[PDB]
Amino acid sequence: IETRKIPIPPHRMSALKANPLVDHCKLQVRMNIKEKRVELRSSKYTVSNEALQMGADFVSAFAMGFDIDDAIALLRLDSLYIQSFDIKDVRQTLGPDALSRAIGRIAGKDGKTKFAIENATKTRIVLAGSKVHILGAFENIGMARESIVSLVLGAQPGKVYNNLRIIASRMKERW
RNA sequence: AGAGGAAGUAGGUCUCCGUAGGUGAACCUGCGGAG
Repeated sequence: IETRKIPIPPHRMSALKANPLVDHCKLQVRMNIKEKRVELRSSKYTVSNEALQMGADFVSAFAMGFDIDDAIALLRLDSLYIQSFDIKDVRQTLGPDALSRAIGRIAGKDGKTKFAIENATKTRIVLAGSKVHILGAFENIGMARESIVSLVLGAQPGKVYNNLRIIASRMKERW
């Protein structure tokens, strides 16, 4: 019998207040968004550390910013991953124009480039300041990561998007 | 004015907060801070 307790941010608190994981994984849960913790606990009906770990990754990813749709998608697909990238990782210039300009290049007006790479490379992204979070198969995740570091490197969205699309095609192809 | 003669050129998204107004709990818009 194992339990695991996860802390949350105060951002998504009403989304958590909206309403099942006991029915999902037969795994008993307590919650308190004032101590910012949630308690996953293995009962006699939960059978696997994989069920424990995937419920943990599920709740922590919904905390880290995605919604219930891609959350239960993470719950369903076992081959489906999340990753947390900081923009303070590998840095081309030492000037502190890093946050605003690079995330302007990346997200763009009305999230057009963001949603564009989401639809073009089959992944799902959330942007939270210095921390961005990729969700997908690990190929899509690493691909989105290279697109992110190139759009902070300084290539225009046109060229990085075109290369992104063509490698999306050659990645999707079986033969 | 004259018909002739002759020649030549054709780029800040999502969420949270603090605001001001709006139709008020909420909620929307505008502004300013955080992930």
